[PDB]
Amino acid sequence: HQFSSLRTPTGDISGQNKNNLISGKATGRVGNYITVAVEYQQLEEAIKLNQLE
Amino acid sequence: PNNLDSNVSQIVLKKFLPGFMSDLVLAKTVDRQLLAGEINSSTGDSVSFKRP
Repeated sequence: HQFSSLRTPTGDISGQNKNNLISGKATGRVGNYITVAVEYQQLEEAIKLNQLE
Repeated sequence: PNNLDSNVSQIVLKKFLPGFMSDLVLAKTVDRQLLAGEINSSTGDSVSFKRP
C-alpha cells in the first residue's frame, strides 16, 4: 500500500478527502507442458537397436 | 402311448479324445551350430559366411 500526506497550518482537515484503501493482486498461472515421445517395433529392438540408453 | 420324459439332462463328460501327431526329425539332423546365436542387435537381419 501507499499513502499521501497533507500540509496544513493548524492541522484541522475538515472538508478534505482522506486516503483510500485499494488492494491489488498479482496472478500466476500454469501453462502448456513439454512432452517428448518415441516408439519402435519389436524386431527393431531385437536385431537393430543396441546401446539404447 | 407317448411319455415324453424331460427329466434327463444331456451332459458332456469332461474328457478329451486322442488326436493326431507327426514326427520331427529333419530339424534335428540339419546343421544348427554354425548359425547358433549369430544374428543379434548389432548385425541386422543378415549374416554371411566365406566360401572355399
